Parts: sequence; C-alpha cells; structure tokens
Amino acid sequence: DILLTQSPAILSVSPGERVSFSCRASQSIGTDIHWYQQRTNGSPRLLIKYASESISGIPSRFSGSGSGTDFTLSINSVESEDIANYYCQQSNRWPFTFGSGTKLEI
Amino acid sequence: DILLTQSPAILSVSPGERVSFSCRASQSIGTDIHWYQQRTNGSPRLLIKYASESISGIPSRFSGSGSGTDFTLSINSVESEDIANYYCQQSNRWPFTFGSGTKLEI
Amino acid sequence: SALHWRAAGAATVLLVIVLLAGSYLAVLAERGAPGAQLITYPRALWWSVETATTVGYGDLCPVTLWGRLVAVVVMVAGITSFGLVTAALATWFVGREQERRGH
Amino acid sequence: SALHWRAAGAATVLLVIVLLAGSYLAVLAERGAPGAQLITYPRALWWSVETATTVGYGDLCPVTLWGRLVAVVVMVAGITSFGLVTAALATWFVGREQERRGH
Amino acid sequence: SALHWRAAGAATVLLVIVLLAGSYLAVLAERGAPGAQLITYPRALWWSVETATTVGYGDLCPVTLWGRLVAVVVMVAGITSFGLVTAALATWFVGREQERRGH
Amino acid sequence: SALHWRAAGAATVLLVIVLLAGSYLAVLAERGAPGAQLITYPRALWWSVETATTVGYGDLCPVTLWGRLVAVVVMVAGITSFGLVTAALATWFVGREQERRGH
Ligand SMILES: [K+]
Ligand SMILES: [K+]
Ligand SMILES: [K+]
Ligand SMILES: [K+]
Ligand SMILES: [K+]
Ligand SMILES: [K+]
Repeated sequence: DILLTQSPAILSVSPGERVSFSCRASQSIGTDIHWYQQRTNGSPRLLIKYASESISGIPSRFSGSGSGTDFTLSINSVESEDIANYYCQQSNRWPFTFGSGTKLEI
Repeated sequence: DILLTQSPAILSVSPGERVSFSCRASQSIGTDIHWYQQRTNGSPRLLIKYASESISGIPSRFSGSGSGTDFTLSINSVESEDIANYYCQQSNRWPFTFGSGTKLEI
Repeated sequence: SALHWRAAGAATVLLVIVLLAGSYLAVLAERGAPGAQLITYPRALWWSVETATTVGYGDLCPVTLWGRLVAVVVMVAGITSFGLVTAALATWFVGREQERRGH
Repeated sequence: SALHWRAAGAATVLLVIVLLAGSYLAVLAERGAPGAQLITYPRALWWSVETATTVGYGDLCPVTLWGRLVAVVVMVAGITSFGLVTAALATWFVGREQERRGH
Repeated sequence: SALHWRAAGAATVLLVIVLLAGSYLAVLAERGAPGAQLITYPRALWWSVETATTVGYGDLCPVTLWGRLVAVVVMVAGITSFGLVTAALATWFVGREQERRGH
Repeated sequence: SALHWRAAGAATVLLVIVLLAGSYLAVLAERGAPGAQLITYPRALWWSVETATTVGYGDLCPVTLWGRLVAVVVMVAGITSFGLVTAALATWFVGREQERRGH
C-alpha cells in the first residue's frame, strides 16, 4: 500500500511570495498524483490532477510538477484565500491513498 | 524529475595529477549522461557524451565512465587550461536536467 | 459479397468490442487487489490493445484470476482477428493469381 | 470430416495439454533455483498461457535451463496451434470463394 | 507481375516508412511528459521496430495518449506487413503445388 | 518432393543457424558497453529464441546499435520461419480439401 509523505506539515509564507508543498511516494508512481484543497469547514476541492494538469475554475496561480516519487504543488503569489489544508492522493496502485496533509499559513 | 548530484562542489589538485569528478543520479539512467565544461565568462562546451564517448576537438586527456546511477569524468594530467566549472546532464527521462556543478581548482 | 472480406470486417468490429469490454472488466476485476495497477479505464484500454496485438510491454498486466481470464479472451480475440485478416489476404492473392493464369 | 477443422481442434486440445504439463514442469524445474519466481502452479499456468500466445509481459519468466527448454516447447506449441487455426481459416475462405465462382 | 509479390514489397517499403514516421512522431508526442523515456530518435526507432515485430521487450514504451496512438499504428502496420508476407508465401506454395499435379 | 514442406524444413534449419550466430554476435556486440547484460553465451541463446518467437520477456535485451541490428535479423528470421510453416500448413489443407471434393 503506497505511502504518501507530506513534509513539512505546516508552511509559513509572506503575502505574495512563492510557496511549495512536497509529497513523497514510497514507490515510483509515474505522475498519478492529485492535489486537493480543504478550507476550514469545507469539503476537499481538486486543484491539480496527474501532477501538473490544470483544472477549470482553479486560479492559474496554482501549478504542480514532478514524477516518480517526488511531487510538488506550487502557488505563485500566495494570498489569504489560499489558507487551508493541502492533500496529495495517488491513483497508481490499489487502494488509492492520501497524504497526511500540509497546512498553509500566512 | 531526475536529480543529478555533483559532490564535492570544489576539487583541488596539483599540476599533472589525475582528477575525478563524480555525478550521481537519483535513479538508474543507463549511460545517458553528458559532461560540459564552462570556463569563466565562457559558454558550456561538450566534453563527453553518453558517459564515455569522445568528442572531436577535445584533448584525449579527458575521459568518462560509469553507468546506472554513478558517473565519473576524469582528467589525466590536469593543467591550467582545465580550470573551470564542470556539469553533467542527463537525457534518459524528460525533462533533461543538469547537475549543480563542480569547480576545478589547481 | 466475398465472405473473407466480410469476416475480416466482422472480426475488426468484434475486436473493438472485446477491447472496450476487456478494458471495463479488467478494471472491475483488478480493483480490490492490493498492488494492482490495471485500475483506471484509459490505461486499461491501452493495456487491452497492447495484449490483443500481443506486444505486451509489461508496463501493465493483470494480477487477479478474473483479470487474467479477461486477458486470455483479449489475447485470443486479437490473435484470431489478425489471423483472420491474413487468411483473407491469402484468399485474395490465391484468387487473383488464378485469374493471372486464366481460370 | 474436413481435415483443416479437425486439425484445428486437435491443435486446441493439444495446446491445452501442453499448457498444463508446461505449468507442472516449469514449477518442477524452477524450484531449487535461488531467485526463481515461477514456483507455484496457479501463476505458472498464467505464465504458460502468456508464453503460448507470445504476449510475454515479463511478470514471470524462467531462469533455469530446463525451465527455458519447457518455455520453448510452450512457445512453439502455441505458435503452431494458432498458426494452424489461421491456415484452416484460409482453407475455408479459399474453398467458399471457389463456390462463389461456381467450382 | 505477380500481385502477391508486389503487395509484399509495397508492404515492406510502407512498413519502413511507418517505422521512421513513428519514431519521429513518438518523440514529438512523448517530450513534454514527465518521466517519458521515448524521447531521442535513435532509441525511438529501435522501439518502433520492437513494436512492429510485436516483440515488446519493455525497455521503452509510450506513456502519452498520442504516443500510444502512434504505437497502435506501428503494431498494426507491422502485423499487417508480416501477415501479408505469409499470405504471399501461401499463394506461392499453393500455385506451385498445383503445378506439381499438372494444373 | 513437396516444396512447401521442403521450404519449411530449410526454414527450421536456417532459423537454428540464425539463433546460434545471433547468440554469438549479440555477445560480441554487447561486451564493451557499460550496463549491458547480453554478455554470456548461454543466456544470449535463450534471448535469441525469446526474440525469434517474439515473446520478448524483457529479462534480456540489447542496448548497443549492432546488438539491436542483430536483434532485428533474429526477429525477422523467426517471424518469417514460423510464417512459412503456417503457409505450408495452408497448402496442405487446401490441397487435401480439393481431394475431398474429387479434384
Ligand atoms: K508477439
Ligand atoms: K511479445
Ligand atoms: K513482451
Ligand atoms: K516485456
Ligand atoms: K519488463
Ligand atoms: K503471428
């Protein structure tokens, strides 16, 4: 069962700065990694699919990259609305699994 | 995305001695590694392609070796003209990537 | 209309159906098995084509009993389909060569 | 009764026997060799089918001399069997096309 | 001139063209996809031959949609080409055996 | 004596020669290339058979230009050889079915 490591668990950044969340898979999973955003009291929301594919309705500020075992979710010019929990999820091998989560702090 | 580690970052040697630069890939890449030389204020110059293939116009003093994840660029009988920055580059997986560089010091 | 040409077509249509159903069933059979990779439809379809033509790269393959049984049906349908096309090409050449001799 | 159809059947029955015996012998030959994976009957049978159809995913393959010799027999029996079916389909098309011309 | 022999040749020339174009297009389609290995022309050409003959070692294979679509065209062109050669060899044997009986 | 049966045999003998020479040349071509595994004769021979039948498990494959060129010759010789056997089986069925109708 594929383990997804998200470290650090909390990330602090200054308004407008560039931020990067990391997700590490216990074994090579191509680019079968997806990112979700969950604001306080909200349900998860798909941000990036297959490591770097854009989703319609998501600010162009968000981008992903990586392949194999290391993945990055990036936000260029962070802002208040980005404060939330960010999760990665893999679909390479059954069963699907989720990372532990990374909190964005401004 | 394949990571290329070049350590040590600086290498000191005495005139005429044999020197060796190392390049380590985060995953096995066959022999798809290439070496470049960049003198102060100069543009990069191909030295060795595919880990050990000679290029015409390059002193026979230069040689490369290795396969898999570990690669070595060697200079037999270093001399002043060899003072520069040396980079490895991989073409096994997209996107191509460069090592961080190793400075030769005499 | 020439049977060999009709059977060739029927063979092609049938193969396309086997590929789609095989893709569907492979996913259905492999999910629930720890470690399985044949679990999303787009790649499952690539896998089925890969199997039917018998290329078998090894980037994807079934690990469950029913996934393997599905795989066998796909291999056989592909081998039979392409084999039937070859047979039809043989009948066309044989018939035409007869003409080239008069008959 | 039409020979090409009889030989096709005989070919199928024979292939099924080669697959089962190949599965048995592959396990018999590979156990005792450090690192070998073709060592339990259910997957060995999957391997034999995989080889006979010539798909060869690479999830399982023989590492010993006798395992490889068994593998060759399986490959050849499969290639011959499916090749014989194609040949029979050619005879059916050739015969029927002759009729379609009167003969 | 004998059609089966002409079609065989045409088939060979055509296959060689499909291999070269497939090598070109595979690289064009796979670059830009993280993790892709089918990205330099010399190996892409080896890959295409590997696919056309349906050997499929698994040392190289496409990961993108268009790379896979290119792969399918290559598999089919190869299967069809070699299948057409077999068909021509059948027509040659059938024709000559007829002679061996007088006709 | 029936040509199709003679060509089949000639094909078998020739294939066996291609396998042995291919094994020899593959080793000759791959040694000297860092990372190459097709470097001892016994497995090289297993590799050639593996390639000729087009099974291609992926446990061994050439990495050098000349090793790949040798591989192509082996693939083609195998495809042609087995294809020629199928063609001969077609001529046997066609001839005998003619008899079954009198001719
Ligand atoms: K095959
Ligand atoms: K294969
Ligand atoms: K294969
Ligand atoms: K394989
Ligand atoms: K493999
Ligand atoms: K075939």
